[PDB]
Amino acid sequence: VKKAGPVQVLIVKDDHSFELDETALNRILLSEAVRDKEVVAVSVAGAFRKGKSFLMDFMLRYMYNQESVDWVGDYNEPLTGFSWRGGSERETTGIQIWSEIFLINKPDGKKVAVLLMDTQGTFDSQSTLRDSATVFALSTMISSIQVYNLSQNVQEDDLQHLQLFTEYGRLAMEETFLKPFQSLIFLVRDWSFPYEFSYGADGGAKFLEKRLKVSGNQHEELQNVRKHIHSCFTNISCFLLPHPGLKVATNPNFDGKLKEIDDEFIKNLKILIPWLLSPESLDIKEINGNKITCRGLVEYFKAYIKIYQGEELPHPKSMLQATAEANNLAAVATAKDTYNKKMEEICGGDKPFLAPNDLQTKHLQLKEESVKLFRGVKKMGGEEFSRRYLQQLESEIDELYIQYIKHNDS
Ligand SMILES: Nc1nc2c(ncn2[C@@H]2O[C@H](COP(=O)(O)OP(=O)(O)O)[C@@H](O)[C@H]2O)c(=O)[nH]1
Ligand SMILES: [Mg+2]
Repeated sequence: VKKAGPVQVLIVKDDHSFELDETALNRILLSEAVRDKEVVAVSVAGAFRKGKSFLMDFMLRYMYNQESVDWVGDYNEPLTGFSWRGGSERETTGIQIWSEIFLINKPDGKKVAVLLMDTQGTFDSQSTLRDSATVFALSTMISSIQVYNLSQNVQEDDLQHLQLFTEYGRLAMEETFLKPFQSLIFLVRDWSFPYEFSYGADGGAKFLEKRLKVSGNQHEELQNVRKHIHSCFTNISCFLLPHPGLKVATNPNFDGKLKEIDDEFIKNLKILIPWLLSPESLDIKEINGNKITCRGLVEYFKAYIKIYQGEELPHPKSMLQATAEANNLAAVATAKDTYNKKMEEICGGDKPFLAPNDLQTKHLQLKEESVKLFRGVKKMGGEEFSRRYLQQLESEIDELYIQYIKHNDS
């Protein structure tokens, strides 16, 4: 009673709560016509306004029209037909699936159910990071190709976010000799240095090599991005997509003829889409080595959500917070150290059991000297932030002093 279209299946409300739409999820992947078929699950995932819907709009044009030279459409007429682009576009965090599941014939002769999802999150604060990261983990767990839609390059935060949500994924799942996830494509959206690396998969491949080999190693432990990434996915690639031109770029709801999109962009879109979605390359989802059915998929999805709802996912700590904290603990540690070294320098060892009166005055002297030491030193927090650490130093020195009176009363 309604055309085919995009439907919200997972959303994160202001409550920071994850709202799963069971009946919507059921009505779509528990249709008898599909419920028992092996499912290929393709996901485009990224921040808001990164061009995902536009890309998936062409994906639909292909999925609906397996015919030569039309799948892209008529060079002289606008884009038309089914669309993920809804108009009054709210920024939201979650997953949309295309309501129409496609049945497609493989080279083997299998009839697979092809599932298309949009995976979206916002990254504007350490609070929304947690939510996006768990929405991206769920997406990647439930999909067989995760096309990670990035904008100009692969920035440090892009990789950090990728590790963080694969990390979240690993938590909710039991470890095996197999890799936790299948495919991952770094899709770079507005590549503008073709003279360095080419538009496309050849060129992308090369670029991702250089990027991953830097950092290089990070972050601090020997958990460097390349190893981490490669140990999570079975296949990793990267496509370099050109800029679509100013009309597409500055026009929300673009609606001009195909001809007004940049020619190099259409040309590469023409190879990218089938590169991902052609019957040959279509790739059946599997978990623990076993191919999944649309129904199987639904049960894992409900299941995975259950787990994350039960236990708490680690809250991310920002770089600025982390490095400030560290800078202050070092001040704290330096000052404690100096206090301690001098306290045994003075009072052993038992040395001369000292009048609790005399030991105390040596303690106050030394505490003051190391508290004075604790200020004067450059610290990132700002006074209000470092005050807490100053308490820390006093709290700890006192405790380190209580031990020193025992050793003395001997
Ligand atoms: N610069 C650039 N803009 C794009 C691209 N694809 C779409 N756009 C435009 O960017 C805006 C956001 O597009 P949209 O697909 O709705 O972004 P989404 O929220 O990630 O789905 C729209 O004006 C699009 O016409 C692209 O590859 N590069
Ligand atoms: Mg969108």
